Amino acid sequence: DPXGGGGGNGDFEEI
Amino acid sequence: IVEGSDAEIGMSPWQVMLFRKSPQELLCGASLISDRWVLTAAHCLLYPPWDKNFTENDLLVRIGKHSRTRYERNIEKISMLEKIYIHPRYNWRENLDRDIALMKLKKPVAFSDYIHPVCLPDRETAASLLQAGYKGRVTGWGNLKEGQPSVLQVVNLPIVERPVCKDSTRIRITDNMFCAGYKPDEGKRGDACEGDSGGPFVMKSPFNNRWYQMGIVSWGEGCDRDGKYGFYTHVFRLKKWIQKVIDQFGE
Amino acid sequence: GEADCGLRPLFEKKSLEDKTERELLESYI
Repeated sequence: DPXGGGGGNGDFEEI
Repeated sequence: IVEGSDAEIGMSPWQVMLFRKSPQELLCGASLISDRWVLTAAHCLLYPPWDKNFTENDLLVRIGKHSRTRYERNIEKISMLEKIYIHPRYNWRENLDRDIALMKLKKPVAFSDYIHPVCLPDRETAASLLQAGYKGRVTGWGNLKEGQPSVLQVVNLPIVERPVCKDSTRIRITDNMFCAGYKPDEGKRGDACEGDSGGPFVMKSPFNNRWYQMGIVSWGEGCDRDGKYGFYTHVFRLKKWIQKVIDQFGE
Repeated sequence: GEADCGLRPLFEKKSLEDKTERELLESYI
């Protein structure tokens, strides 16, 4: 099993 | 990170966030090695089985972070990449053998209290520290359970002797890899998990009180499983490649 | 740099220790 995605595509604040 | 705790502020100032522009999501961890150079797992960029093949334009690098999710307003630095380098012999087909890549920042980063590079091991630092029982420290914003943290997580894990490494899996382990974790008898747990990939495995030298990057979070089977271990790219064994690229392309 | 690499501004630089670094040093036997 590769580290291969923190997920989210949600709870992120605008950069 | 599983069974870790919140990082203190400025505890791991070389910690980078690999961040996709759109959708906006955390790709992987990474580490700051100088003012224009970031080190990560080649599989965070190139993994054909999953159709992953990122280019420079696809990503941002976020340095100085603590919070996973917040835009850390006068703290984090965000950068653009000039170039991506993957080890020429990286093995995505059978075992993630060499799992290492360098990213060249578009413009050098200014160091601060929250932003500082980690050292790369020399033959001597590696020889005396990469020893079974010696503990190293891993950090990242990945799953907490085989779920996403609010702040940077940290865990301290012991290096495991090769043989035990080999006997825990059916995958072929090469010299460019090492494994770390507690034994089931040991009664302490923790591991890296999905999303910690490409982050640093670090040790503090007792000789010169400096932090060294020994490993890169590569893979495992599940997270925190009894009689299983996390696998890390052995940074010292791939150092000549590293030098090579920096010397032909930067600094 | 990497001339000052591995020396954290808020810890080594001020002679402060993080909460679990001693577990590391202690394992170095």
